[PDB]
Amino acid sequence: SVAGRIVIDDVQPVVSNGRYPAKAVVGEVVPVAATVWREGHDAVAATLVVRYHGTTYPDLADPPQRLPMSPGHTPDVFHGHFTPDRVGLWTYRVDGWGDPIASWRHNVTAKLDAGQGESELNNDLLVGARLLERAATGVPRELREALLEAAAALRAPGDPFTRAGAALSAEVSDLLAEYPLREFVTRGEQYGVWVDRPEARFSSWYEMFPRSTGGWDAEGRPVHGTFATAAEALPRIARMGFDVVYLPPIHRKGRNNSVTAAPGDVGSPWHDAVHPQLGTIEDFDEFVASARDLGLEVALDLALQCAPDHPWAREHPDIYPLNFDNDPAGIYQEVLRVVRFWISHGVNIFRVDNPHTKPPNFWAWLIGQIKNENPDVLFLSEAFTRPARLYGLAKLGFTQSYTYFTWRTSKWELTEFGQEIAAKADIARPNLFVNTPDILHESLQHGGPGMFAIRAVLAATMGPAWGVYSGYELFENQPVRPGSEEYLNSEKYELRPRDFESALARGESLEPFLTRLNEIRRLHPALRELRTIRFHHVDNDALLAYSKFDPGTGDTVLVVVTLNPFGAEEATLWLDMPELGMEPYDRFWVRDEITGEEYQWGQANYVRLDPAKAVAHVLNMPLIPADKRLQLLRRE
Amino acid sequence: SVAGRIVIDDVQPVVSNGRYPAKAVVGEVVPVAATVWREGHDAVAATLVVRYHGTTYPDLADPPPGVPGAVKPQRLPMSPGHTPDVFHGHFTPDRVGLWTYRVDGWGDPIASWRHNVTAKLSELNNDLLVGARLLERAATGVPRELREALLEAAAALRAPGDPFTRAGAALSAEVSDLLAEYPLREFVTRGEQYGVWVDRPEARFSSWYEMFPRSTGGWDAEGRPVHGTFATAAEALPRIARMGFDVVYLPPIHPIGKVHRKGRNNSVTAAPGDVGSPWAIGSDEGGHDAVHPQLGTIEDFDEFVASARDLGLEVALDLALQCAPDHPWAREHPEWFTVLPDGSIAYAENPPKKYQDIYPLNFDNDPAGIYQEVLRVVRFWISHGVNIFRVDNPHTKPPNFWAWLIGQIKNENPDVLFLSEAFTRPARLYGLAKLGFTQSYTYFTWRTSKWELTEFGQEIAAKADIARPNLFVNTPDILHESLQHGGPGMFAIRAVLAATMGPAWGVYSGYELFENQPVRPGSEEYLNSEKYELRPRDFESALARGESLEPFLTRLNEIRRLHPALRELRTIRFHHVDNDALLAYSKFDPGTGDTVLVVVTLNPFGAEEATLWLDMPELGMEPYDRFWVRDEITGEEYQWGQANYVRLDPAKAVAHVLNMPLIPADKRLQLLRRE
Ligand SMILES: OC[C@H]1O[C@H](O[C@H]2[C@H](O)[C@@H](O)[C@@H](O)O[C@@H]2CO)[C@H](O)[C@@H](O)[C@@H]1O
Repeated sequence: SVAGRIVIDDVQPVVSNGRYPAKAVVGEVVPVAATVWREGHDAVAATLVVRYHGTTYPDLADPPQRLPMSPGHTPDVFHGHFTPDRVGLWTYRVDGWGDPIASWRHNVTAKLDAGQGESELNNDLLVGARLLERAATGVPRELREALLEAAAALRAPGDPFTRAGAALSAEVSDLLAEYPLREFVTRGEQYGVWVDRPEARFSSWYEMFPRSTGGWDAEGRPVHGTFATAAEALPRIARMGFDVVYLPPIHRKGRNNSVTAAPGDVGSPWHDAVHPQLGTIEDFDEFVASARDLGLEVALDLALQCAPDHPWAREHPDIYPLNFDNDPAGIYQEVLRVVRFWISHGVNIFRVDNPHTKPPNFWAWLIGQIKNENPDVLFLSEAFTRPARLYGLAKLGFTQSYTYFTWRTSKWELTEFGQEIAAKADIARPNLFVNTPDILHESLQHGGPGMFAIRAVLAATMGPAWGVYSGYELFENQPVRPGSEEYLNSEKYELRPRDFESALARGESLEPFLTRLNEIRRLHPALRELRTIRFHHVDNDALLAYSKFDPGTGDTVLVVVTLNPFGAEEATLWLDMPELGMEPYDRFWVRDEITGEEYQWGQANYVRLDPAKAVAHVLNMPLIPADKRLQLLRRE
Repeated sequence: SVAGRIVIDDVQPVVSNGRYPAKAVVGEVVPVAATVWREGHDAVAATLVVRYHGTTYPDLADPPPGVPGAVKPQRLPMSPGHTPDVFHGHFTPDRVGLWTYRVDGWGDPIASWRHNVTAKLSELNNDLLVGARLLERAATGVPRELREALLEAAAALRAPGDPFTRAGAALSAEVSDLLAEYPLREFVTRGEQYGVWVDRPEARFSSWYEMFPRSTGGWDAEGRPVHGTFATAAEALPRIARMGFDVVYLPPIHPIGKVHRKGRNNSVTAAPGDVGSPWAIGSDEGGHDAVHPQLGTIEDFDEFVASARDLGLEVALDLALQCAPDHPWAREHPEWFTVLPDGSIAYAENPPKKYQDIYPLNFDNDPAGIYQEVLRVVRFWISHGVNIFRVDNPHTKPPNFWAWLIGQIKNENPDVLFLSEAFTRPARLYGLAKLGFTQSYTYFTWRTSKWELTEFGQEIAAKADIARPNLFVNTPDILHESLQHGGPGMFAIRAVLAATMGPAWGVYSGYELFENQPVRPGSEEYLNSEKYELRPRDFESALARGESLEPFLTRLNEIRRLHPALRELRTIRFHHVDNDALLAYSKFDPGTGDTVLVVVTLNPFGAEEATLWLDMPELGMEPYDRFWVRDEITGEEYQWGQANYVRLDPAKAVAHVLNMPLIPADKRLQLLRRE
């Protein structure tokens, strides 16, 4: 936000006055917006100055393209955009300037229309000549003639419409777009945007315990799985459309959180070594390779705690939390070594467990030290903490963040949530996990199969990043103690194998539905975007309705979802017609990616959802028109 | 907003990321707020660092090349609020100039330990020594008197003698208080330094009266008006003083141009002997540093200013930067004008307003030149005792110009104040305010509905850090259709709205006389405007006959003077009242705790009753509390609760200005709070 002959103000995207960069992915249309003004009726304009700086990640805590900007409905507010083409730091700046030809074009096309004579139009014409002559200076010598001829024409004697003809022409208009006469160019402030690989914003996660991939012996007793049986587990997870496979720690406490373990109990998985029963570093290397061949990524948990008997407890003075204060340099250097080790082992995704319990400046340093060395490493923060810290950690450079989504159950909670996630889109990318081996929500506990499908739609559509724990597809809703948020017989304390193949064959698996959800996502680029979520009024406290669009392709999707998993719910859906790139009186066609149903729709549309037939409607909304798709993206 | 071992974020008051300072006046309690956090359950705290830099006004915008011109750090505590991780502070600047606040964030180890050593509800525990270790450290930060408290406390928990209750000293009140004044601060993260330009109180709180000196002349025995002087104008002042207005604003007192002189009722050609527009500054007699010959001399004016000072009034001159075709600059410096190809100076305009009698100045051709001359002119009147300027459509002149001029003036003399008459888009309006314009003219004149006024009042309180408004009930160019049809009731309604809502309010003469005559039907311009003819008024007669708002405007000013609440802007809270043509709002002083509540009808014809719903904790109370009130309009007392029945007869009185129960000290500051 600057002040000169031209004033530039309230520029976006600015993050905490500029202490941190904005978040983006390669291919994302980043909308920019600034308040630009000057004196009098005189014309003003703005240029968006975008520059790439490479893959140099900045340390966030103490331990050239010239693109045009168009004005909008909101006076004195100009809007711009850009689509970064590679991972790295890009910087936008807003150049403000007076537009004398724009002014002249208007103030003279007015008089010459409509319909004044050569006498009263003589002066403005001769000034227009002075401008084209001035503008010509900015045009390379080989392209000038057009302008000079045009200028000499206005000063030649005759009829206003004939004189102004050349200056008003297309040839000139185009040429002036490429080389404009920009007066009093005021340079705005430089602002950063860290651009990440698309998997940072759009990715479907599947959490799986490798030890539970074991199966059973002919007797019925479970087998402790290896990286090999886990590698065998992968193709259905691949076939379900998940692209990230998150494993809990691969490095006492007994069955169902009991303080003393019975001999032969598995123990809780929660630093540069693999579990002997799982395999070797070589076995894991093979596991990672197997995942890559299926087009899957591996995500490891980076939990920074020690069991009382850890090598660090003895060497560098059921869990011990680490102390970052006594020997900062020491711990800082070892964590970095550990993380680098797995990066070297083909792991480019880390799920940082409870970051809010560890120093903010630590994360910043670690996130930075890694990202400079290799910018493709991504970090997800499992911070279920106050919003200050949650978003605070995201600003620090955490790629994605775990959200309040599981406790957002009501229509109103969900709208407030969806709206908030779209608002904080520049500072945080959310990961909506339907639940975790730590979180079994009371809604799912009583709602049954319908509930599981409802939540999966909500997460998969609303969240560009969504996740499922192993077993969600088998409707795992049995809670340990009544009212507890923990699972009965948690996979964390025992070998929990599952015959998914059987469930599917019997028809007791959400496995096919989760696939459709991922197919829909893959097909619809609108489900990738976050900022474009808009809610639409559906009159029924049990139904929820929201849209989304891709500013690049114009793809539009509308979701209509029941929150009652037992009985059917009907209502009238009222569409914000221009929001979807239309007029209120317009009528269009829609395809339901769920049922395959096709219908003519208007502003007001009757809707009915039977949780026996399908919990939601994922409509294929008419493609947003090019000119309307940037207007719709707009900030102010 | 910073990042370190402690994170400081979403700090307020920040203006355009810090490009411009926040607005304040001496005695104003400035609330500060920040989001401060750290890791885990460990204790965090914040310190507000206030530093004075003197009366050095900063240049806020990049000026053109060639254009020349010319302590004891407070550490104040920040308490947390209802909103987690948000700390709140405040400060009252005692001396006019630049002030800078910073938010220091830090870990509180004793706070942590205090909590962690409870635990007491037991043994074995010899962290009762890490506590001793802390108090011993903390003691270093305490002056060698009152450090004893801490040493005794530490030595106590270091003593083996008896239970873990030897730590009672460390946990004590005496210690807790002492540690508030001199805390043990870990990992002190210094936040961003943010400016606040503190002005003299007349910048925020002042009542203006606009008067044309030429119109103070009176009539001859034949009925024809007489052209007034600075002497007759000096005579018209005491009633303006008696009405409680402290600022007397005069339109240009400069020789009006003879060339292209506009005649009666905006007629393009003037009849012989027509007065002409005061805003067409400059004839053969003089320019912008000269007085109108018919008004008097520089000496006459000096006497006029002195007369105003003796009545406790201060003069506000109009700073209009245009020239009549016959101005001294038009002959001497045609490089300050936009000479068209045909060799003529461009005629002045402001869509839909055309000004055939003026030439607008050109700031681009010779920037250094014009910049230096405007300064000279403004300095001239400052030297003549004028410390207030009512700037004419500043939005028509360069932004960087204003910034440079306001700066160049305030460095030399920080007491000079500038009011922007910018009726333009909000971007530019507030934009100019951020640039350093002391007060701004508002959309107030067209905010008629209950909705419009609540949306307005709320907006003015929101933009309070970047702009101080001046609510003028009417101007010699603004005669609103509300006033044209509403009759005397309307006049009173608007005056209440302006005087209460706006810490700065204004009245243009003839208003106390209910002048509703508009030139053309539906036009906002006055029939027979004072700008083109000598419009004298016998105020004394009207008062006597019974057609003067003169006594009511005085009560409004008395009320204002008595109530420090009607000075503060940010504290405007609207209270729900069922009638849609009735409005209710509060205001409080964060220093004195004074509370005022206004209940005003917008229907000037018939009476309006309704049930008033109070946001009880906002008046520093609980919902089932029941208090007493004293109307400043009626004088008497009434029993009021959370819900109160109200009735307003515009025949009896258009509004109720209640003297609400004084807000309790501890509650005062929570009602001020930002987040
Ligand atoms: O040429 C002088 C010009 O003066 C008046 O215009 C004033 C306006 O009335 C005031 O409100 C002031 O703040 O701005 C204008 C300055 O030009 C007359 O209205 C106008 O006809 C006349 O030409």
